[PDB]
Amino acid sequence: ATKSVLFVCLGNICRSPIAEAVFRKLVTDQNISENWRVDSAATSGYEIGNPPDYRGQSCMKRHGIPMSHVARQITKEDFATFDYILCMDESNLRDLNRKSNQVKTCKAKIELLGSYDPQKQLIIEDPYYGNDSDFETVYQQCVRCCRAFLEKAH
Ligand SMILES: O=C(O)Cc1cccc2ccccc12
Repeated sequence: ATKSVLFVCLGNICRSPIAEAVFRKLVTDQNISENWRVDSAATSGYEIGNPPDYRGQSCMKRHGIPMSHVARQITKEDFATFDYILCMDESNLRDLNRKSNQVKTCKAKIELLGSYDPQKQLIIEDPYYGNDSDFETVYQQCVRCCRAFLEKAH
């Protein structure tokens, strides 16, 4: 059976496209991309249609992680179709839980991506107002969390 994961942040231009790209690389490396549906989306509509933040794209290039994405807003359908919805921070979690209670079918388990970190860094902090080093921190956290999630989901 196909497995599926949706990574979510507020705008779907910084953290969530990086998480999605990291995870897709991990499954592709293990020959199992065809067994996974992997995507990312936004809780809000501010950035719909936009490519990832140029600073995040630069970071991904440096690390050889394939990334190609158009920002989109989460839909009611996503709650019915995804097995996991993994978000970045407490604001995202509060918003997603609100949305989940407005649909009839919520198949998805909604969790913080950082709850999977073996190094126990719960929040993947928003790098929007940060610098290149903050994007690097986000990348490194995503690697740790995505590896652990792939290994064993909650
Ligand atoms: O943000 C809201 O509460 C309304 C709302 C906006 C956009 C997508 C949604 C998906 C599921 C449930 C509600 C949703």
